Amino acid sequence: QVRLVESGGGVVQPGGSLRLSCEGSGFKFGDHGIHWVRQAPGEGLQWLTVISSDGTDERYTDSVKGRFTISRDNSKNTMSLQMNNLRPEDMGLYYCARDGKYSGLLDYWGQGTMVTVSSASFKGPSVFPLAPSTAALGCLVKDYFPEPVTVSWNSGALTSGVHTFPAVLQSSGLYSLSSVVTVPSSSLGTQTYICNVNHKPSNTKVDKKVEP
Amino acid sequence: EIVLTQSPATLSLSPGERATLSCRASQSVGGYLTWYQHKPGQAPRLLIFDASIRATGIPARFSGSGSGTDFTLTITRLEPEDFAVYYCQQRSMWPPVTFGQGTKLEIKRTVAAPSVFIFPPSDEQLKSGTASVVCLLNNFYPREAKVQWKVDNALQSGNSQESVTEQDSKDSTYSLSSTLTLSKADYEKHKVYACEVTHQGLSSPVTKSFNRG
Repeated sequence: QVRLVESGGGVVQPGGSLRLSCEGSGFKFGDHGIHWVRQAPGEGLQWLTVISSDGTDERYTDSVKGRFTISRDNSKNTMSLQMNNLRPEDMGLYYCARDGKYSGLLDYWGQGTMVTVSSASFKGPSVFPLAPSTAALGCLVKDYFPEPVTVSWNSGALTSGVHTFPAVLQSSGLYSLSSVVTVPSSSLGTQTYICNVNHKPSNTKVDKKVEP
Repeated sequence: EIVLTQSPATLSLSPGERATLSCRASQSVGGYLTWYQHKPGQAPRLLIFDASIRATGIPARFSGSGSGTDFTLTITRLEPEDFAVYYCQQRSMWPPVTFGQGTKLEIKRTVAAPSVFIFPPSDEQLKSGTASVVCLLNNFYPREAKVQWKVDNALQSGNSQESVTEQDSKDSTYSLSSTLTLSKADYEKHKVYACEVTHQGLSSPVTKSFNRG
Protein backbone atom coordinates (compact mmCIF):
# COMPACT_ATOMS: atom_id res chain seq x y z
CA GLN A 1 0.00 0.00 0.00
CA VAL A 2 2.72 2.27 -1.31
CA ARG A 3 1.23 5.73 -1.57
CA LEU A 4 2.79 8.94 -2.83
CA VAL A 5 0.50 11.87 -2.42
CA GLU A 6 1.19 15.27 -3.85
CA SER A 7 -0.18 18.43 -2.34
CA GLY A 8 0.41 22.14 -2.79
CA GLY A 9 -0.53 22.67 -6.43
CA GLY A 10 -2.69 25.61 -7.31
CA VAL A 11 -2.93 28.78 -9.29
CA VAL A 12 -0.30 31.43 -9.40
CA GLN A 13 0.73 34.47 -11.36
CA PRO A 14 3.80 34.47 -13.65
CA GLY A 15 6.83 35.36 -11.55
CA GLY A 16 5.21 33.87 -8.47
CA SER A 17 5.91 30.82 -6.34
CA LEU A 18 4.44 27.67 -4.85
CA ARG A 19 5.62 25.04 -2.46
CA LEU A 20 4.75 21.50 -3.39
CA SER A 21 4.74 18.49 -1.11
CA CYS A 22 4.87 14.68 -1.35
CA GLU A 23 3.88 12.42 1.53
CA GLY A 24 5.06 8.80 1.47
CA SER A 25 3.42 5.66 2.88
CA GLY A 26 3.63 1.89 3.13
CA PHE A 27 7.40 1.97 3.00
CA LYS A 28 10.50 3.27 4.68
CA PHE A 29 11.05 6.56 3.16
CA GLY A 30 14.45 8.12 3.81
CA ASP A 31 15.63 5.06 2.17
CA HIS A 32 14.70 6.17 -1.22
CA GLY A 33 15.26 9.23 -3.18
CA ILE A 34 12.54 11.36 -4.59
CA HIS A 35 11.68 12.69 -8.01
CA TRP A 36 9.44 15.35 -9.47
CA VAL A 37 8.31 14.88 -13.02
CA ARG A 38 5.86 17.12 -14.76
CA GLN A 39 3.35 16.78 -17.51
CA ALA A 40 2.20 19.86 -19.36
CA PRO A 41 -1.08 19.59 -21.41
CA GLY A 42 -0.89 17.85 -24.79
CA GLU A 43 2.57 16.84 -23.70
CA GLY A 44 4.64 14.04 -22.37
CA LEU A 45 6.75 13.64 -19.30
CA GLN A 46 9.79 15.66 -18.44
CA TRP A 47 11.94 15.16 -15.42
CA LEU A 48 12.70 18.09 -13.11
CA THR A 49 14.41 17.06 -9.96
CA VAL A 50 15.40 14.50 -7.39
CA ILE A 51 16.60 14.69 -3.86
CA SER A 52 18.74 11.85 -2.61
CA SER A 53 17.25 9.69 0.08
CA ASP A 54 19.13 11.21 2.98
CA GLY A 55 19.25 14.95 2.51
CA THR A 56 22.50 15.36 0.70
CA ASP A 57 22.40 15.22 -3.10
CA GLU A 58 19.92 17.30 -5.06
CA ARG A 59 19.83 17.36 -8.83
CA TYR A 60 17.82 19.68 -10.97
CA THR A 61 17.36 19.95 -14.65
CA ASP A 62 18.88 23.02 -16.35
CA SER A 63 15.50 24.72 -16.57
CA VAL A 64 14.44 25.11 -12.91
CA LYS A 65 18.04 25.56 -11.89
CA GLY A 66 17.99 28.72 -9.86
CA ARG A 67 14.19 28.91 -9.68
CA PHE A 68 13.53 25.63 -7.78
CA THR A 69 14.77 24.16 -4.53
CA ILE A 70 13.95 20.65 -3.21
CA SER A 71 14.05 19.07 0.28
CA ARG A 72 12.81 16.40 2.71
CA ASP A 73 12.25 15.45 6.34
CA ASN A 74 11.99 11.67 6.64
CA SER A 75 10.83 11.80 10.29
CA LYS A 76 7.63 13.13 8.78
CA ASN A 77 7.46 11.32 5.48
CA THR A 78 7.28 14.39 3.38
CA MET A 79 9.64 16.06 1.05
CA SER A 80 8.92 19.39 -0.57
CA LEU A 81 9.71 21.56 -3.51
CA GLN A 82 9.64 25.30 -3.46
CA MET A 83 9.25 26.69 -6.94
CA ASN A 84 9.90 30.38 -7.54
CA ASN A 85 9.69 32.86 -10.39
CA LEU A 86 7.20 30.60 -12.12
CA ARG A 87 6.66 30.75 -15.82
CA PRO A 88 3.96 29.28 -18.11
CA GLU A 89 6.30 26.49 -19.23
CA ASP A 90 5.98 25.49 -15.62
CA MET A 91 2.29 24.95 -16.02
CA GLY A 92 1.25 21.36 -15.75
CA LEU A 93 0.72 18.29 -13.67
CA TYR A 94 3.42 17.45 -11.14
CA TYR A 95 4.06 13.90 -10.01
CA CYS A 96 6.38 12.83 -7.29
CA ALA A 97 7.79 9.44 -8.04
CA ARG A 98 9.87 7.22 -5.84
CA ASP A 99 13.35 6.10 -6.73
CA GLY A 100 14.44 2.46 -6.78
CA LYS A 101 16.11 0.86 -3.79
CA TYR A 102 20.76 6.91 -7.56
CA SER A 103 18.52 4.26 -9.11
CA GLY A 104 17.14 6.57 -11.80
CA LEU A 105 14.17 4.28 -11.59
CA LEU A 106 10.81 5.78 -10.79
CA ASP A 107 9.09 2.66 -9.48
CA TYR A 108 5.87 4.09 -8.01
CA TRP A 109 4.28 7.34 -8.95
CA GLY A 110 1.69 9.58 -7.46
CA GLN A 111 -1.29 11.01 -9.29
CA GLY A 112 -0.04 14.54 -9.28
CA THR A 113 -1.06 17.97 -8.23
CA MET A 114 -1.85 20.68 -10.71
CA VAL A 115 0.05 23.88 -11.19
CA THR A 116 -1.50 26.74 -13.12
CA VAL A 117 0.36 29.90 -14.07
CA SER A 118 -1.89 32.66 -15.25
CA SER A 119 -2.48 36.34 -14.70
CA ALA A 120 -6.18 35.61 -15.23
CA SER A 121 -8.57 36.23 -12.38
CA PHE A 122 -10.95 33.63 -11.09
CA LYS A 123 -14.23 33.59 -12.75
CA GLY A 124 -17.37 31.54 -12.90
CA PRO A 125 -18.75 30.24 -16.24
CA SER A 126 -21.43 31.72 -18.47
CA VAL A 127 -23.50 28.76 -19.55
CA PHE A 128 -25.04 28.89 -23.01
CA PRO A 129 -27.33 26.50 -24.80
CA LEU A 130 -26.55 24.38 -27.84
CA ALA A 131 -30.10 23.96 -29.08
CA PRO A 132 -31.30 20.91 -31.08
CA SER A 133 -33.54 20.99 -34.16
CA THR A 134 -31.97 11.36 -32.90
CA ALA A 135 -31.08 14.96 -31.93
CA ALA A 136 -28.04 16.56 -30.35
CA LEU A 137 -28.03 19.29 -27.70
CA GLY A 138 -25.65 20.62 -25.11
CA CYS A 139 -24.28 23.41 -23.01
CA LEU A 140 -21.42 25.77 -23.80
CA VAL A 141 -19.53 26.39 -20.54
CA LYS A 142 -17.71 29.58 -21.29
CA ASP A 143 -15.16 31.95 -19.84
CA TYR A 144 -14.20 30.34 -16.58
CA PHE A 145 -10.90 30.18 -14.70
CA PRO A 146 -9.45 28.18 -13.43
CA GLU A 147 -9.97 24.52 -14.24
CA PRO A 148 -11.87 22.52 -13.43
CA VAL A 149 -15.65 22.31 -14.00
CA THR A 150 -17.89 19.24 -13.91
CA VAL A 151 -21.08 18.83 -15.91
CA SER A 152 -24.08 16.64 -15.24
CA TRP A 153 -27.26 16.24 -17.16
CA ASN A 154 -30.54 16.09 -15.28
CA SER A 155 -28.81 15.86 -11.93
CA GLY A 156 -27.10 12.57 -12.76
CA ALA A 157 -30.11 10.87 -14.38
CA LEU A 158 -29.07 11.44 -18.04
CA THR A 159 -25.84 9.56 -18.46
CA SER A 160 -26.08 7.96 -21.90
CA GLY A 161 -24.99 9.68 -25.07
CA VAL A 162 -23.24 12.31 -22.99
CA HIS A 163 -19.99 13.73 -24.18
CA THR A 164 -18.28 16.25 -22.00
CA PHE A 165 -15.24 17.62 -23.76
CA PRO A 166 -11.79 18.70 -22.48
CA ALA A 167 -11.75 22.48 -22.02
CA VAL A 168 -9.87 24.80 -24.35
CA LEU A 169 -7.86 27.82 -23.21
CA GLN A 170 -8.71 31.00 -25.11
CA SER A 171 -6.53 34.09 -25.45
CA SER A 172 -8.40 35.86 -22.66
CA GLY A 173 -6.85 33.15 -20.54
CA LEU A 174 -10.36 31.93 -19.78
CA TYR A 175 -11.41 28.37 -20.48
CA SER A 176 -14.26 27.14 -22.54
CA LEU A 177 -15.93 23.80 -22.83
CA SER A 178 -18.72 21.82 -24.34
CA SER A 179 -21.04 19.13 -23.04
CA VAL A 180 -23.40 17.42 -25.43
CA VAL A 181 -25.86 14.63 -25.33
CA THR A 182 -27.63 12.77 -28.10
CA VAL A 183 -31.27 11.94 -27.54
CA PRO A 184 -34.46 10.84 -29.37
CA SER A 185 -36.05 13.59 -31.45
CA SER A 186 -39.43 12.38 -30.15
CA SER A 187 -38.47 13.31 -26.58
CA LEU A 188 -37.69 16.91 -27.45
CA GLY A 189 -41.01 18.62 -26.60
CA THR A 190 -41.65 16.10 -23.84
CA GLN A 191 -38.50 15.51 -21.80
CA THR A 192 -36.68 18.29 -19.95
CA TYR A 193 -32.92 18.56 -20.36
CA ILE A 194 -30.85 20.50 -17.89
CA CYS A 195 -27.08 20.61 -17.66
CA ASN A 196 -25.65 21.04 -14.19
CA VAL A 197 -22.41 22.90 -14.09
CA ASN A 198 -20.19 22.97 -11.08
CA HIS A 199 -17.11 25.18 -10.96
CA LYS A 200 -15.79 24.71 -7.43
CA PRO A 201 -12.77 26.99 -7.74
CA SER A 202 -15.13 29.98 -7.88
CA ASN A 203 -17.93 28.63 -5.67
CA THR A 204 -20.20 28.72 -8.70
CA LYS A 205 -23.14 26.57 -9.73
CA VAL A 206 -25.26 26.97 -12.83
CA ASP A 207 -28.07 24.88 -14.15
CA LYS A 208 -28.95 25.53 -17.71
CA LYS A 209 -32.12 24.40 -19.33
CA VAL A 210 -31.80 23.55 -22.97
CA GLU A 211 -34.86 23.35 -25.17
CA PRO A 212 -35.62 23.47 -28.96
CA GLU B 1 21.72 14.90 -23.55
CA ILE B 2 19.91 11.76 -24.58
CA VAL B 3 16.98 11.86 -26.87
CA LEU B 4 14.49 9.07 -27.09
CA THR B 5 12.36 8.83 -30.17
CA GLN B 6 9.36 6.56 -30.01
CA SER B 7 7.53 4.93 -32.84
CA PRO B 8 5.04 4.74 -33.85
CA ALA B 9 3.36 7.91 -32.49
CA THR B 10 0.06 6.14 -32.32
CA LEU B 11 -0.52 2.42 -32.80
CA SER B 12 -4.00 1.25 -33.58
CA LEU B 13 -4.62 -2.32 -32.69
CA SER B 14 -7.17 -4.95 -31.76
CA PRO B 15 -7.19 -7.11 -28.66
CA GLY B 16 -5.61 -10.50 -29.14
CA GLU B 17 -3.07 -8.86 -31.42
CA ARG B 18 0.60 -8.25 -30.88
CA ALA B 19 1.78 -4.69 -30.25
CA THR B 20 5.36 -3.67 -30.99
CA LEU B 21 6.70 -0.36 -29.72
CA SER B 22 10.14 1.09 -30.45
CA CYS B 23 12.33 3.52 -28.58
CA ARG B 24 15.49 4.86 -30.25
CA ALA B 25 18.11 6.59 -28.11
CA SER B 26 20.52 9.10 -29.62
CA GLN B 27 23.29 7.17 -27.93
CA SER B 28 23.78 3.84 -26.20
CA VAL B 29 22.29 3.95 -22.73
CA GLY B 30 22.82 0.27 -23.44
CA GLY B 31 21.05 -1.97 -20.95
CA TYR B 32 19.54 0.76 -18.88
CA LEU B 33 16.03 1.46 -19.97
CA THR B 34 12.55 1.66 -18.65
CA TRP B 35 9.11 1.39 -20.02
CA TYR B 36 6.06 2.97 -18.41
CA GLN B 37 2.34 2.66 -18.81
CA HIS B 38 0.05 5.65 -18.62
CA LYS B 39 -3.70 5.84 -18.55
CA PRO B 40 -5.43 9.21 -18.39
CA GLY B 41 -6.11 10.41 -14.85
CA GLN B 42 -3.87 7.69 -13.55
CA ALA B 43 -0.39 7.51 -12.19
CA PRO B 44 2.35 6.18 -14.48
CA ARG B 45 3.16 2.56 -13.92
CA LEU B 46 6.53 0.87 -14.16
CA LEU B 47 6.38 -2.10 -16.53
CA ILE B 48 9.93 -3.21 -17.12
CA PHE B 49 13.27 -1.68 -16.34
CA ASP B 50 16.79 -2.52 -17.37
CA ALA B 51 15.16 -3.18 -20.72
CA SER B 52 14.07 -6.81 -20.41
CA ILE B 53 12.85 -7.29 -16.90
CA ARG B 54 9.23 -6.97 -15.79
CA ALA B 55 8.53 -5.56 -12.37
CA THR B 56 6.22 -7.44 -10.05
CA GLY B 57 2.53 -7.42 -10.87
CA ILE B 58 3.30 -6.79 -14.52
CA PRO B 59 1.84 -9.54 -16.79
CA ALA B 60 3.72 -11.79 -19.19
CA ARG B 61 2.00 -10.29 -22.25
CA PHE B 62 4.76 -7.66 -21.80
CA SER B 63 8.38 -8.11 -22.84
CA GLY B 64 11.27 -5.73 -23.36
CA SER B 65 14.22 -6.41 -25.63
CA GLY B 66 17.15 -4.43 -26.88
CA SER B 67 20.46 -2.83 -26.36
CA GLY B 68 22.24 0.45 -26.43
CA THR B 69 20.40 2.29 -29.14
CA ASP B 70 17.37 0.34 -30.18
CA PHE B 71 14.64 -1.01 -28.01
CA THR B 72 11.40 -2.79 -28.35
CA LEU B 73 8.35 -3.35 -26.21
CA THR B 74 6.12 -6.19 -27.27
CA ILE B 75 2.70 -6.70 -25.76
CA THR B 76 2.01 -10.04 -27.29
CA ARG B 77 -1.68 -10.66 -26.69
CA LEU B 78 -3.59 -7.46 -26.08
CA GLU B 79 -6.13 -7.06 -23.34
CA PRO B 80 -8.42 -3.95 -23.32
CA GLU B 81 -6.56 -2.73 -20.23
CA ASP B 82 -3.49 -1.94 -22.31
CA PHE B 83 -4.63 0.58 -24.45
CA ALA B 84 -2.74 3.32 -22.81
CA VAL B 85 0.20 5.50 -23.56
CA TYR B 86 3.64 3.98 -23.32
CA TYR B 87 6.82 5.85 -22.52
CA CYS B 88 10.41 4.86 -22.55
CA GLN B 89 12.82 6.37 -20.10
CA GLN B 90 16.60 6.32 -19.98
CA ARG B 91 18.94 6.37 -17.02
CA SER B 92 22.52 5.85 -18.14
CA MET B 93 23.30 9.54 -18.61
CA TRP B 94 21.37 11.82 -16.28
CA PRO B 95 20.42 14.25 -15.22
CA PRO B 96 18.68 14.60 -17.32
CA VAL B 97 16.62 11.54 -17.16
CA THR B 98 14.91 11.47 -20.49
CA PHE B 99 11.65 10.18 -21.92
CA GLY B 100 10.32 9.54 -25.39
CA GLN B 101 7.19 11.44 -26.39
CA GLY B 102 5.17 8.28 -25.81
CA THR B 103 3.30 5.96 -28.15
CA LYS B 104 -0.40 5.80 -27.90
CA LEU B 105 -1.87 2.33 -28.09
CA GLU B 106 -5.41 2.80 -29.31
CA ILE B 107 -8.13 0.39 -30.38
CA LYS B 108 -8.68 -0.57 -33.94
CA ARG B 109 -12.27 -0.49 -34.84
CA THR B 110 -14.14 -0.35 -38.11
CA VAL B 111 -14.56 3.00 -39.74
CA ALA B 112 -17.48 4.87 -38.28
CA ALA B 113 -18.37 8.13 -39.96
CA PRO B 114 -19.32 11.16 -37.82
CA SER B 115 -22.84 12.41 -37.26
CA VAL B 116 -22.51 16.15 -37.64
CA PHE B 117 -24.30 18.93 -35.85
CA ILE B 118 -23.98 22.63 -36.09
CA PHE B 119 -25.12 25.00 -33.35
CA PRO B 120 -25.78 28.71 -33.66
CA PRO B 121 -24.89 31.16 -30.87
CA SER B 122 -27.54 31.81 -28.25
CA ASP B 123 -29.23 35.22 -28.21
CA GLU B 124 -28.02 35.54 -24.67
CA GLN B 125 -24.40 35.26 -25.68
CA LEU B 126 -24.81 37.79 -28.50
CA LYS B 127 -25.74 40.43 -26.00
CA SER B 128 -22.42 40.21 -24.32
CA GLY B 129 -20.83 41.07 -27.68
CA THR B 130 -19.36 37.73 -28.71
CA ALA B 131 -20.63 34.81 -30.74
CA SER B 132 -19.73 31.15 -30.50
CA VAL B 133 -20.67 28.75 -33.31
CA VAL B 134 -20.23 25.09 -32.44
CA CYS B 135 -19.84 22.06 -34.64
CA LEU B 136 -20.08 18.59 -33.15
CA LEU B 137 -18.63 15.47 -34.77
CA ASN B 138 -20.20 12.48 -33.01
CA ASN B 139 -18.71 8.95 -32.52
CA PHE B 140 -16.43 8.31 -35.41
CA TYR B 141 -13.46 6.10 -36.00
CA PRO B 142 -10.89 6.66 -36.62
CA ARG B 143 -9.72 9.72 -34.81
CA GLU B 144 -8.40 11.81 -37.63
CA ALA B 145 -11.01 14.27 -38.74
CA LYS B 146 -11.01 17.66 -40.30
CA VAL B 147 -13.24 20.59 -39.54
CA GLN B 148 -13.42 23.54 -41.80
CA TRP B 149 -15.44 26.57 -40.89
CA LYS B 150 -16.86 28.78 -43.59
CA VAL B 151 -18.52 32.13 -43.16
CA ASP B 152 -20.36 33.39 -46.20
CA ASN B 153 -18.14 31.15 -48.33
CA ALA B 154 -14.88 32.43 -46.84
CA LEU B 155 -12.66 29.80 -45.28
CA GLN B 156 -11.91 30.63 -41.66
CA SER B 157 -8.57 29.92 -40.06
CA GLY B 158 -7.14 30.86 -36.69
CA ASN B 159 -10.49 31.65 -35.07
CA SER B 160 -11.48 28.11 -33.99
CA GLN B 161 -10.43 25.84 -31.18
CA GLU B 162 -11.02 22.11 -30.96
CA SER B 163 -11.32 19.32 -28.41
CA VAL B 164 -11.55 15.53 -28.72
CA THR B 165 -12.88 13.03 -26.18
CA GLU B 166 -10.98 9.94 -25.15
CA GLN B 167 -11.82 6.76 -27.02
CA ASP B 168 -15.12 5.35 -25.72
CA SER B 169 -14.89 2.41 -23.28
CA LYS B 170 -17.91 0.90 -24.99
CA ASP B 171 -17.82 2.09 -28.63
CA SER B 172 -14.17 2.76 -29.23
CA THR B 173 -15.34 5.98 -30.88
CA TYR B 174 -14.15 9.56 -30.63
CA SER B 175 -16.15 12.73 -30.75
CA LEU B 176 -14.91 16.19 -31.50
CA SER B 177 -16.02 19.66 -30.61
CA SER B 178 -15.09 22.74 -32.58
CA THR B 179 -15.97 26.28 -31.61
CA LEU B 180 -15.70 29.09 -34.09
CA THR B 181 -15.54 32.38 -32.21
CA LEU B 182 -16.22 35.81 -33.63
CA SER B 183 -17.36 39.20 -32.58
CA LYS B 184 -21.00 39.98 -32.52
CA ALA B 185 -20.47 42.74 -35.08
CA ASP B 186 -18.96 40.23 -37.49
CA TYR B 187 -21.57 37.60 -36.80
CA GLU B 188 -24.28 40.04 -37.71
CA LYS B 189 -22.85 41.19 -40.97
CA HIS B 190 -22.69 37.66 -42.32
CA LYS B 191 -25.20 35.12 -43.36
CA VAL B 192 -24.03 31.60 -44.05
CA TYR B 193 -22.34 29.62 -41.34
CA ALA B 194 -21.12 26.25 -42.31
CA CYS B 195 -19.16 23.41 -40.87
CA GLU B 196 -17.37 21.14 -43.40
CA VAL B 197 -16.21 17.79 -42.11
CA THR B 198 -13.71 15.56 -43.81
CA HIS B 199 -13.38 12.02 -42.58
CA GLN B 200 -12.45 8.65 -43.93
CA GLY B 201 -15.95 7.30 -43.39
CA LEU B 202 -17.35 9.83 -45.85
CA SER B 203 -17.06 9.50 -49.67
CA SER B 204 -17.01 13.26 -49.59
CA PRO B 205 -17.17 16.20 -47.16
CA VAL B 206 -20.29 16.73 -45.09
CA THR B 207 -21.41 20.31 -44.59
CA LYS B 208 -23.90 21.46 -41.96
CA SER B 209 -24.92 25.08 -42.18
CA PHE B 210 -27.50 27.59 -41.07
CA ASN B 211 -28.31 31.08 -42.18
CA ARG B 212 -28.42 33.73 -39.50
CA GLY B 213 -32.11 34.39 -39.34
